[PDB]
Amino acid sequence: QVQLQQSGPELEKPGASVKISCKASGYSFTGYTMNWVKQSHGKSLEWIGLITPYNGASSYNQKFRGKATLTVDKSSSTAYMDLLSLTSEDSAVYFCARGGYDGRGFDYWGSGTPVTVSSASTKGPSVFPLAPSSKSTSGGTAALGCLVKDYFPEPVTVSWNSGALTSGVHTFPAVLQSSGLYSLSSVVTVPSSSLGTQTYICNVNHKPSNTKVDKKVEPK
Amino acid sequence: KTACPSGKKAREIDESLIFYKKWELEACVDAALLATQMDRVNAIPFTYEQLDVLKHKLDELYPQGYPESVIQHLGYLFLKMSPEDIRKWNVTSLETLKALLEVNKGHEMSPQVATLIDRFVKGRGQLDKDTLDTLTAFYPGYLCSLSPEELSSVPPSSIWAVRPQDLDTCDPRQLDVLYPKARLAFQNMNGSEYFVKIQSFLGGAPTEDLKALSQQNVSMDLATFMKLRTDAVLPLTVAEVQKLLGPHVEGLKAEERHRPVRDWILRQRQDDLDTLGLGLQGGIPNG
Amino acid sequence: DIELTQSPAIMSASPGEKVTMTCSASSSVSYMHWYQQKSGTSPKRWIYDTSKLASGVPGRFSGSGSGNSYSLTISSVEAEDDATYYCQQWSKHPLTFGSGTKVEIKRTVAAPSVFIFPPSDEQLKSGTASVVCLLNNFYPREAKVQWKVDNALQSGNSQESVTEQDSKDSTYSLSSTLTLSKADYEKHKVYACEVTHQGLSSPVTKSFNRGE
Ligand SMILES: *[C@@H]1O[C@H](CO)[C@@H](O[C@@H]2O[C@H](CO)[C@@H](O)[C@H](O)[C@H]2NC(C)=O)[C@H](O)[C@H]1NC(C)=O
Repeated sequence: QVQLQQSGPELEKPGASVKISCKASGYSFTGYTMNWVKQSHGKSLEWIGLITPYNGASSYNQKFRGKATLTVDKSSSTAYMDLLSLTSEDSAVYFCARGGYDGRGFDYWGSGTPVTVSSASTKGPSVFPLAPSSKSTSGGTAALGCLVKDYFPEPVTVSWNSGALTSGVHTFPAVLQSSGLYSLSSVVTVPSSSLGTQTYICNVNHKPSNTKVDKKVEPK
Repeated sequence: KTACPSGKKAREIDESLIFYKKWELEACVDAALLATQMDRVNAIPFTYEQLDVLKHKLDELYPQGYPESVIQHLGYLFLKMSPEDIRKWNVTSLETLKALLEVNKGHEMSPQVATLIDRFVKGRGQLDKDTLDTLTAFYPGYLCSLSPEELSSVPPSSIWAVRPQDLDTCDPRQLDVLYPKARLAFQNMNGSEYFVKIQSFLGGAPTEDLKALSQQNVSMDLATFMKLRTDAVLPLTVAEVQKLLGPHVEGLKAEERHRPVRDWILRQRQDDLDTLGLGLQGGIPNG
Repeated sequence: DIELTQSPAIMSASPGEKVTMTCSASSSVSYMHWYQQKSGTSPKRWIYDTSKLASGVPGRFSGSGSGNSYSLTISSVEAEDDATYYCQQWSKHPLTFGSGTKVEIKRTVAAPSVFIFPPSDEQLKSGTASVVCLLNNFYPREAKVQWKVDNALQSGNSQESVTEQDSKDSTYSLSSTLTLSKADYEKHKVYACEVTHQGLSSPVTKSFNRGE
């Protein structure tokens, strides 16, 4: 299959630079164009530039000249974008995407690399249990959850029961506190009749700080 | 849709044309403009498909073959070229050749490159010293990749491009074709110079030149002696081998069961092989 | 640069309705592309070359237009089509995207399921306290949470977060977290969240006594 595997989340201090990657798989990327797109949270999409690997040629949106440099390693079928003189406005999600055959748009997109530009140090989260009680019960349905508090930077990956539990789950957007740290919540509604037998574990992952936690939530 | 959309006719070959579809390029870009500004295409991110349209237009323009003005800037279009088209080319500048050989550098010689080399040498009338330097630089085993018949058409003047390692792949036939040419190229030199130049070719030398070198205090490296023709070292005397190897006569016993040395020993008398004082053995018993 | 303006910026369509969104360009564009993006996901190619549907796109989607005006039409909107649609012009360098048209699904009113979670013992051991108030599966999106400690109306110590439209129910969920120090949290007794919503005849309240 066609797959564009992007690098992981990134944190860098202002004035620095970063280099994010895009491994292409399933096709000979030497003939196609590799485009890069920027999306700031809550904003629209913005084209950065494109590169052809056979000659490494590059064409840039004049806005992003001197800010993004596109390179390619044909050996590993990989494309690289180097972001330079990082500011706060450069904080966003960067996609790679393949161009169509005859200019038919971007037909295969990457997954998105988050890039955060801040002078704040990375900090791992604290995972606390939101236990089910009578005040969490309302008609044979209970609500259990996890609180991922005090972490930086984004993103954080929350799952339940190693992915087997998905129905009734709500992982809310993270909110930034006055301390400069994020905190998010993840809840799930379940039958009250199962709380005595069914084990509920939330699996949290913060890659920027190499933090993987599995927290069992228990009643009372 | 033969017509070019309004306001889309290309007055210049720039990057703005990468978002033109194939038909838009065919309809909106004149071939002569492309021919004049070919030098810019290799820096633009054109897809293989758009470059195919461009090459089609270049063909439209030049049905008798491209001029070297366009061939120097072909860049990665030289790969979409057919040998038939290249056989109609007139490439003269060594820099054009260097630019086209750099497109597929590293990989094995493609048919396009073989045809380009053939046309280049047939245009120059010979394989020059500079041309051979270029070819060996890009393809190291080029010299020894030629048959003893092709290798015979090399002028002696170009032997100054053949470095020693460029013969470490040549078979005795090729070495025998080359030794006369190097003998002519390095002829008119004096003494140690002649040897410093012809040492790497002596693997195709006859017995007469070997005796002539023996009679001129050459001090031949024994490792060079091991590369000589077996059939050419047999007719030599112990005195001749001695004068040739000079102080390197010591290493003879170390190489006593090897290609030329053992075959020479077996054809000599022990009474004369013992004249060296090295302990050689295997000589024709006295009597 | 061609500036692409999308309209409407936000669309609310009941399932079964035919809807149409438009992309207006500052200059003529030879072709246009339409991508669908659902929150927390990479954009997906929906329509290319103005009107061709990409592999896997339902037939109820269509794209058309020319010159300065292009459009994307959904014949029968279905709950699985809530998302933001972006247009992209493939005419003049540089490439440019539209501001997007976000499509929400209309549905019957649904009152929230309210729950309250006191601070865990682990967090209190850490030195802070976080009281969570969960509003589960409701519609419309507008709801008002209000914290009250010993009947004292609170302000400035709470933070809210709303989810996106569920794929199954077309409902939203909200969570309000009230954070305090262990000292401030231990100074009081009653902690309640009062919820006001269109689907509630009068404010609901879920509360707890610290300790009990
Ligand atoms: C390469 O050179 C040959 C010979 O000069 C060109 O063919 C000649 O073309 C001229 C007219 O341009 C004729 O008058 C000659 O009779 C031709 N000679 C031969 C042997 O064909 C050929 O066109 C050149 N190829 C290019 C420029 O691509």
